Amino acid sequence: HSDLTFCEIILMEMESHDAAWPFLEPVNPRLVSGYRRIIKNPMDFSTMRERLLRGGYTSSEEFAADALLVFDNCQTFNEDDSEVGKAGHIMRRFFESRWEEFY
Ligand SMILES: Cc1ncccc1N[C@H](C)CS(C)(=O)=O
Repeated sequence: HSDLTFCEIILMEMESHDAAWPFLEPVNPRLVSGYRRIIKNPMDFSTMRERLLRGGYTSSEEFAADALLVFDNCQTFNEDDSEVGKAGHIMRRFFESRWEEFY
């Protein structure tokens, strides 16, 4: 149980983070030229939240893979000095730090 209890804590903390604004909703491929072609597996916090709320995470490791996918996608599509990239680096360091705090 407490495995998925912490996932809720960490997800809510990412959701409310100052740097979370790029990752709150799915990227809109109609607005982001090239996104569909380059990113094979989109992921974002609201999709993780939908999946966490109706039970679809078997372990904490499934949840972490989705979190890391958000930031791997961010680094694949966005330059490191771009505004989305800088936000994603903050969010990625936040997630890894908070996740290791725990396990
Ligand atoms: C996470 C990400 N990655 C690549 C470009 C943009 C983004 N974030 C945007 C906020 C998504 S939007 C609303 O479609 O423009």
